[PDB]
Amino acid sequence: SGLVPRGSHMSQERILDGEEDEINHKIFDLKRTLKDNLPLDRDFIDRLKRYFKDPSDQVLALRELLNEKDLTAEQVELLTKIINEIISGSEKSVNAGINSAIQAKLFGNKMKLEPQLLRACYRGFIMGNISTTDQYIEWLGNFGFNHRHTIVNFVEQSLIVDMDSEKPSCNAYEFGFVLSKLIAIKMIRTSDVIFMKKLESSSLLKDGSLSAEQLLLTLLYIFQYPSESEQILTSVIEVSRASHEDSVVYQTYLSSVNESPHDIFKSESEREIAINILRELVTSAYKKELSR
Repeated sequence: SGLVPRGSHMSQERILDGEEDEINHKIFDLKRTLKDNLPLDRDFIDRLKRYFKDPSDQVLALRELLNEKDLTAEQVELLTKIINEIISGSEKSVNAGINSAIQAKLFGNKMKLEPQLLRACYRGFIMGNISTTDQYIEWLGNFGFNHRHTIVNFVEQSLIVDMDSEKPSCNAYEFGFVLSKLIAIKMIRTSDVIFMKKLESSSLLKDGSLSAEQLLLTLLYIFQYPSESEQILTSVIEVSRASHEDSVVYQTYLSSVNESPHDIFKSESEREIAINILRELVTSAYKKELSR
């Protein structure tokens, strides 16, 4: 570890369902039903699950209830065993939701987004089985154009914290796969940024006829389906022709692909296909334009 005394008190502050007062009552009702007077734990579970549907929140509520200074005695055992039932087979998802709660609140307030949506986001990222491009397309769709870069920062900050937690969502090897996933995502952001600068110098976005988001998606599809670059660019061409010569828009894509991280494509072979097609497009356009 091996010297950080993790941790760890403060469970209630990591609960993302409701309001500080709305959560505070809920925890008291569970303190009132009842560790102080000596009930009775069956269907008390359905009360727990009714107040907090999310397992991360459910676990945090019981950990707070485990703070009561009674501290008798078999009640500890019953509280800790309900914790095991909720967590069992869901360790990853629970631990990720807990470990990223403060970041979700931090970024939630910054992005003007609901924290629990960011919690779902980080869980989805470490537990999903979708590609880097699909993941990027999903975030773009879910959170918006404005939030596309910030969302990857939130995941990175959540990952950092998760790895430093006393109970991380993954083991070393699994975080290794997550780290690789994240760097690949960051490469996509890098081309996203490169691509945006190329559209600026081309001014293909100034008038507002073309949307930066749809243009981005077009570039993302090229990373996925290089052989269909020509078809992918069809709807762009139908609009750009009004003020831009075909070769300008094709060059914008060629150069963006040229100077972007190679690893965004499935392989170098697939990257060559994209470059060869876009060059063929640029070349054909120029010859048609100057002659005549």
